[PDB]
Amino acid sequence: GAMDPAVMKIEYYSQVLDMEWGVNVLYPDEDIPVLYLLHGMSGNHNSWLKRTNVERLLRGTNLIVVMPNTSNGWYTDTQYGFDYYTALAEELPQVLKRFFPNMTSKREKTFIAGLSMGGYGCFKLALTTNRFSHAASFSGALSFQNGSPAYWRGVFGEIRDWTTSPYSLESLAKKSDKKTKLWAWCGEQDFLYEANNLAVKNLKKLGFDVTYSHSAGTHEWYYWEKQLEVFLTTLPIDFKLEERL
Amino acid sequence: GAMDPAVMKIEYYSQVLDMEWGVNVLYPDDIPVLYLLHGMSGNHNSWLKRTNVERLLRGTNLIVVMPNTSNGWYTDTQYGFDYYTALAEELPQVLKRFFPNMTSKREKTFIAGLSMGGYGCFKLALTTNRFSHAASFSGALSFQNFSPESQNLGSPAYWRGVFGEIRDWTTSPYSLESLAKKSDKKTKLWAWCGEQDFLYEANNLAVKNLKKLGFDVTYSHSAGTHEWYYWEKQLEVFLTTLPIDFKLEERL
Amino acid sequence: GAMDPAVMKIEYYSQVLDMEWGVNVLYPDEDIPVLYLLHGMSGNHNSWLKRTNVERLLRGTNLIVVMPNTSNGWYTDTQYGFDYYTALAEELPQVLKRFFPNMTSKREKTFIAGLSMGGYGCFKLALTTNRFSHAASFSGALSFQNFSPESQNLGSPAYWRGVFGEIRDWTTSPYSLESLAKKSDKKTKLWAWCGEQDFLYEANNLAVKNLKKLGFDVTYSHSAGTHEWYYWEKQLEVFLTTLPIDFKLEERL
Amino acid sequence: GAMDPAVMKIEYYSQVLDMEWGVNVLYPDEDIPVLYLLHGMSGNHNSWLKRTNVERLLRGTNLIVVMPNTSNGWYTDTQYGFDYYTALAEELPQVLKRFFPNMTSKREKTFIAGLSMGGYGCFKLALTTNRFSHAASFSGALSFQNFSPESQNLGSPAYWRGVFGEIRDWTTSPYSLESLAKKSDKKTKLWAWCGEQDFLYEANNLAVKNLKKLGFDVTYSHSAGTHEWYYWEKQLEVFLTTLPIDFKL
Ligand SMILES: [Ca+2]
Ligand SMILES: [Ca+2]
Repeated sequence: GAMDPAVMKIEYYSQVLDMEWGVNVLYPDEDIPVLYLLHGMSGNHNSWLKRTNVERLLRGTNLIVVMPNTSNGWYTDTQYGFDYYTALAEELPQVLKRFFPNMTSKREKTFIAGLSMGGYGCFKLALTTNRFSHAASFSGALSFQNGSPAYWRGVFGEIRDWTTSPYSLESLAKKSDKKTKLWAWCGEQDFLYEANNLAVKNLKKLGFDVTYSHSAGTHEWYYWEKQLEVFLTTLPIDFKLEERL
Repeated sequence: GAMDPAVMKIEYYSQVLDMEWGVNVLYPDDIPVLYLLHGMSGNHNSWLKRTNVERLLRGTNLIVVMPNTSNGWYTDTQYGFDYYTALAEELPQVLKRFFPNMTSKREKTFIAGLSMGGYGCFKLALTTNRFSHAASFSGALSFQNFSPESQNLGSPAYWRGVFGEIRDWTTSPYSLESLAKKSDKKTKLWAWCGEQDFLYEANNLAVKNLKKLGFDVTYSHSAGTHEWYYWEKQLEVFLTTLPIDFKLEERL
Repeated sequence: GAMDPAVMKIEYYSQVLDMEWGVNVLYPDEDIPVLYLLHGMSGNHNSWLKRTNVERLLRGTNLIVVMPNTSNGWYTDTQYGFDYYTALAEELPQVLKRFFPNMTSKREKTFIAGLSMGGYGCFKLALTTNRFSHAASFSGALSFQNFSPESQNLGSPAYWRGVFGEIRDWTTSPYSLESLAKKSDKKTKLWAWCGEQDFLYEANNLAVKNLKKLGFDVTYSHSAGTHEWYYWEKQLEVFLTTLPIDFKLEERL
Repeated sequence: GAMDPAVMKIEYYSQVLDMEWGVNVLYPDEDIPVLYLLHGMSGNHNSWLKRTNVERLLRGTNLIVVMPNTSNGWYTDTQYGFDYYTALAEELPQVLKRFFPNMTSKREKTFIAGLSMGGYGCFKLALTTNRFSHAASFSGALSFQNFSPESQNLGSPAYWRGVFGEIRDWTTSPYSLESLAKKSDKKTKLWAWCGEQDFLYEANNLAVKNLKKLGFDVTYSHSAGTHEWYYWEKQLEVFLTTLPIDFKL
């Protein structure tokens, strides 16, 4: 309907991945603000569309939403020759800006959010690029300090100590100018609650602006959507939630 | 994920419409079937675009079929598009060919719709006698006491395209009351409307008339307007009335 | 692969149609030329992608291709309240300009093409908008003066009345290309092909004759051929070689 | 139109890959024959739909066409934990059989074809499963004994290691079609075409020679052509004429 976002289901060639690849875009209704919205493990670019009311949530909101695909590659340039980090941090923004010149190129209007694996990817991209002003993690896999062996090796190689490896958010934080607002939620009955506690505590000590919340909840889409609703209210976009009598 | 429905987006040729046409189907991980009908301005993508129906169906043994009537009111129109025949007769035949494991039993065959889709839902239930349960969410269930111009909906030519010239709605062949003559009364009818919906009085009237005709109608109403948030909530309630062992997601 | 166009399946709201609606876009891999490519009766915005190799054809070509949907409404503001002409001639270009500012807004680089019902729609939009430099019809339904849908039992009386109302005489009705031509500045290069074994061949001969009499720039070609996708695909290939876009046909040894 | 195949674009969960995954199906519009149609490198389940007139080709043909996705994984259970072979050889057919009970479960009505990487994957599935009666390769990557991907700027050392591990000699490796052929009952008709100007021409010549030596029924053709979709579409047409489906043109 009127005020609902247009939806762009995009098939594009990734030179970085040497693959025909996919992204979804929600386009409002120029310097239009952008939110990158990252899926978790087992997911892809369709996840937020399949698993939440993000479309309804974006009604009347001047915000472009970009949903990338990392296909179980952890937003990482992998050991097996698939450069997912490069494809999504570098190539995708270039591809989209070419299609959509009215999308903002300003940090203060560029945001990121993800759930689980996407929570890790979100914080990683926020810390390494310095191109985002706000970054949100919902039940993120924020630390491995506390699949299959071949699978995990494919992502991270051999890991002795997670926190001191270049893959930890603590280590990636060294690349950050610390000017990104970080936002995190985790359910208190989530298996990743303690990983979130450790990562948040570390990032705060390292001097980062981290707004961490936690409440009753488990590792489920209902909660991640609810927390996206909360995160959107923190953005400079004048968001309004639907009436719910 | 595991237990989530498969989604198939189907491009098929409608011989009835003489059109390339489309439908969406959710297929679970003699399987019951729910036909889920869109409203005005909508199409076969509406329920997927506007609700968490996909997430709602996790772990539930139910095929969901989403047809498209493209603003044609689930009606064989005045302008040569036989949408009723295409969706009531052709689509079920097409899908049965693809999906032989879909039930052919009335007791396992259901339909639901919102607004124009609530009208279409009750029309199909009353005319076919092939459904056991039929639900309307803020349905356009009568035009006797509701005029679309009060809400700047369509135009005189558009309405004439669907229904022709209508002197009196209820006594016309298009009313649910008139269409009810084709019904064996053995379909459970289920309706909700928000008390702040422009269609509240239309629902009140149609429900009273169908009950007076001896239909089994379960009508509920509460705070609410003409919005997707409510239709999604009421689909959730309706699913609990079906013989499908549905359980809602955890919400702490 | 590399050099292949990106494909955009677009779900947008049409205020004109009061509908959730759709279009497909091929976007080359900056004032980029655009071709609007119109489907025929029984088709939709998916037709050219489903029924031809247009995607493979556009490899390495700097041209955006827009495939709209008129859903059997003849690119016409109908008698039953669906304003397909306004939706496609007016609203769609505005919607696309907003999404794609790098798409050209110049007549010199804006083109249109269509098969059958889409050939009619193509010439109609070319004549009435003055926004296109080149317009191509493939086996177009260019006249109903000497063609009747009753010859092949296409549609139904109610269907045709739904599109055009009651017509005494096609050529003198406001729906004819001959009537619609009055809105044209005559600056569009019109291009038409029709197969000699097509039910629409004489309709093409007549429309072409009439438009040339009115002083239009019309290039008309015909050869053995029938009312089939094989021919429409072949003629699209020919049309692309005529456009100011550096098109090169794939190798076929 | 009338007689054209229905198209279903399918999103399903792959337990084997722990992925939301995809396949396309053309369904003719009862024991219906099935063709698995495999994409090449850089492609996916959409490849044959995007790059050919396969839809038009199948008008009036009683054949289901299944297009899987191996996402640059070479139809192989990889060294990095993605079991593409198992997902496509075992899981996908079980998934589709559940949706479509009218699809054949007979070997004599089950066929497979692929281009490039898909030619390799096709012959691999045919040799290993013994569940197909006819298998076709179009410009297939049928051997790496005499072809190095580096010559065409394809992949990277890390990429190839991810698929095949370290390879001292291709033909004697368990990954070669020659080695995979040990699992075959030889009761699958193999069909191959390659362009005489294709960079994979010599790889085809070698694999065909070897499979013939091993006692396989291999129909191999070659003519003018390069590594392009135009040729693969034409050759799919020729392959269809060899199938027990009364294909028309
Ligand atoms: Ca959705
Ligand atoms: Ca295609």
